[PDB]
Amino acid sequence: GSLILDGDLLKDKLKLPVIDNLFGKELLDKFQDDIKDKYGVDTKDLKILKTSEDKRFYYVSVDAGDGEKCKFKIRKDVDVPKMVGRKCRKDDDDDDGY
Repeated sequence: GSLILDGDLLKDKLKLPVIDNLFGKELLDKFQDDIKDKYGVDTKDLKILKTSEDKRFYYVSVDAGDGEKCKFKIRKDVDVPKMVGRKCRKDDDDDDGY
């Protein structure tokens, strides 16, 4: 589940640079069940590069250990009660959503 923004009440998101990887580790820790359910991943191994977000989504760039550096796309609870996806694709992406 998400619970990270009940019905999109985003007033205070980020006014800083890259958010602490700890915060992303917390995301991935809480959404671990989703990430593991959907994809089957361990978030404890996930090496966070850049914890951030945009609007109704979180974006946690991590090294998956697989060589891929995916930017976990945690759709906030703005609409869905879970994380929607994960913006992977290191060098050149195309999909806006995921």
